[PDB]
Amino acid sequence: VTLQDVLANDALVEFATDKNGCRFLQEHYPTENDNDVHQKLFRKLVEDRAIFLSLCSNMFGNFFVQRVLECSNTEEQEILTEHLATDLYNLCLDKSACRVIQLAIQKLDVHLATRLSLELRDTHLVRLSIDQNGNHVIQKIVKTLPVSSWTFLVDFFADDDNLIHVCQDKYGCRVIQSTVETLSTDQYAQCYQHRVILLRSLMAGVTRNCTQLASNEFANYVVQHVIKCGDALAVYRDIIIEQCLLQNLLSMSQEKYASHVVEVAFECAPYRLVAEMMNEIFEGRDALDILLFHQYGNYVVQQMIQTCVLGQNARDQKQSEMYGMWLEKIHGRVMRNAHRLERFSSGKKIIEALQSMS
RNA sequence: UGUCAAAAU
Repeated sequence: VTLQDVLANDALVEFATDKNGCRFLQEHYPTENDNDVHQKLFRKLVEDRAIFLSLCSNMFGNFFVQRVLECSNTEEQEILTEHLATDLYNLCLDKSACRVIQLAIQKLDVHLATRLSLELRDTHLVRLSIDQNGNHVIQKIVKTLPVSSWTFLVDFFADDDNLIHVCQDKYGCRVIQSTVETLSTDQYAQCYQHRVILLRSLMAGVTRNCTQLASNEFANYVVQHVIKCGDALAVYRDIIIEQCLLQNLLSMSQEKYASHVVEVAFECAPYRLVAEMMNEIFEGRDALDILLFHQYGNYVVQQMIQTCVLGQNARDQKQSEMYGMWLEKIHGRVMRNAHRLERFSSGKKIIEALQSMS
């Protein structure tokens, strides 16, 4: 069998819907754009829009379409962009066609992929951001294309309700993370700070709603990302710590999901905010006794122990002395209630750590 | 002793 056989029999669909036939088409498809067999196969692919869009939706057919994307020049890409734009929203939600869309985002010329990105502006973006398939399309656009192709997403997520729904979703939290990273990893090389204004418009909702976001089963991760980020998002980290966590550390160390946020905050914060957090913990049966004997706050106590142990090895010796004070206070309270703590592993681990350091 | 943590052959 050869390709002239499938061109003469008009059987492109019948091999591309088969596994072995599509692998034959992929292995023998000519890569040079001026080959006649290349052009005849391309015409048979794109001459009927319904056939093309059904081949994009196929379990085995899509791959051949993806190979046609890898070999394509600008004239072929214009036709492909028009056919994809006619059904882009359902193509993004499909298990097979979304991979064609993602490869198109990587491989098309930037104005063509910009056109496809801006086609989605008036669709249902929450539904697209929370789908198992379309989330990856949104992330591919954000991490691939320049920002002017997707600032409508920053405007969309500037609304508070939209942010909460996407951030609290299993998949949309990943979308929020990728957008914050892309807008923060850059702006450093920029001279006019265009991306950090967009990042401030995005992070205003996060700081405005971060108590509910930190208490959530999926949005907590997003709240941990900012705090764990570093100097790129350090201002927003410090805003979250001074506004949300302070005067609420006793409550959220006891919650199932927000205790991870409190733990990450003890792990990654400046000394002033750490000192204010230790002030809140040691100055409310008081708060440290509650957190030693709690199913979630015990891990917060362990994190305080670890950030005092690694904290003592510091250049400024005043901060190191305060770290020693805090660790000595924790050590004294644990040796006061060691008898009961030994009953549960919650305490065995805490003691083992306090034993490691004498 | 604590989290549902990302879609094809």
